[PDB]
Amino acid sequence: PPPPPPPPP
Amino acid sequence: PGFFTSIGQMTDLIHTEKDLVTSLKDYIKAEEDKLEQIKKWAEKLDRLTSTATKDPGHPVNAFKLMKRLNTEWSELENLVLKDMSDGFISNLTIQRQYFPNDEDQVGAAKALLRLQDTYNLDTDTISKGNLPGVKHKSFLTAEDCFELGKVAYTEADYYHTELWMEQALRQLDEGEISTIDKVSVLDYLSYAVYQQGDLDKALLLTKKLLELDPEHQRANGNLKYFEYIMA
Repeated sequence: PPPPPPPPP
Repeated sequence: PGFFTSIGQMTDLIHTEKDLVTSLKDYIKAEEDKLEQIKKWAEKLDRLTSTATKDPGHPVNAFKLMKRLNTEWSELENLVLKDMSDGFISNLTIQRQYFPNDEDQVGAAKALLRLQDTYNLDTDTISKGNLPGVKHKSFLTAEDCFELGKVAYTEADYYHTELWMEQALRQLDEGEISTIDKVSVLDYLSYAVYQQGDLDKALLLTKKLLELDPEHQRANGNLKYFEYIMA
């Protein structure tokens, strides 16, 4: 699967 | 409650700060004077040592050398070590007791953002001192813009996070000298744009970031994510 979605910096 | 007293406080602070500048200018003169003395001293020693070394025991030279090494270098050392900032630092330390703190600074940033949201003010208008009455007066730096964007970010206002981060970047493009980490600006900006659903633009900004920091962990992961979904 892809990486997890963009996390909050 | 203590509202009107606080207005009184800010006015007092403005005059206090003027006094700090006076003190700072005194410190500068004192350091300039100390440095001019050391430069003249160094010049004399430069002449003496240069002459002595390009020469491939006489009691006059021996006396002059012993005294210079034993005595004169100690006096020079004392001057180099002499602190000229006591007066300034003492006053600043006393005055800081009455200064606003981190919570006050964040409070003011939020109040600016609230005003912006209320009157739907654009960032460039705010930043470039183009708000009425006070025309062409107080300007926000690229770092001020980044800071406001980050306050917006903590409150989950991704719309204003985007606007302020883009203003920061425009000011850099316009040639503003600044210490802000442009990678970090893009890091917050790409996420804020992503949050509002514009994947194309978020992908674009992610690629921009990776140009500047190829090893940026979060951005590299974001690219793989975008490339997976978008493709």
